[PDB]
Amino acid sequence: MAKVQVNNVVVLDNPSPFYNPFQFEITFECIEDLSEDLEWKIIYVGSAESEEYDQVLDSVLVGPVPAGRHMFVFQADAPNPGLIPDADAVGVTVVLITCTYRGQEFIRVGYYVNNEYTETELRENPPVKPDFSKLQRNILASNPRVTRFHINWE
Amino acid sequence: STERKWAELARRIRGAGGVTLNGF
Repeated sequence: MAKVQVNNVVVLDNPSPFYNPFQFEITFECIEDLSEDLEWKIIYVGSAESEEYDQVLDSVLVGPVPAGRHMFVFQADAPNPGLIPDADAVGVTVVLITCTYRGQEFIRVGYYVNNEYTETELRENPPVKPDFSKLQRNILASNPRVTRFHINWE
Repeated sequence: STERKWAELARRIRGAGGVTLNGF
């Protein structure tokens, strides 16, 4: 029924400094030929407490995809620290990879992300204002959280 | 971290009205 199947997502350049870009090698299998485009999005959850703090880091149109296995690297620039609340800067958050086909979300790959200081002084005594230039982003690549949604392939 | 924060992050991960599994 579902025209697109997501085979795997490989998290590249992990870990990396907070300001360094996101890298993802995406594999998907096309069961049938699609006449429309497959839109991929990288969404950073700036704050667990509110959807106000979400940042679409990148969005890519892929198509017209013919039947068969396909692969691509999905790169995205780092989130904006000025849009991220202080209380959510250090610790755990979520990055999302979504795919729509005719405005309809059918796949959502989510990762837990660990933003921590590597410096002994900073990790033991974190500042009031987070120093983003010293935070390391460590994605939980071994725990991909995948959600499929029932969509219309008209 | 508190439970409410893990629950909030769980919700963001799964979205709404889908089936969630670890792995592909």
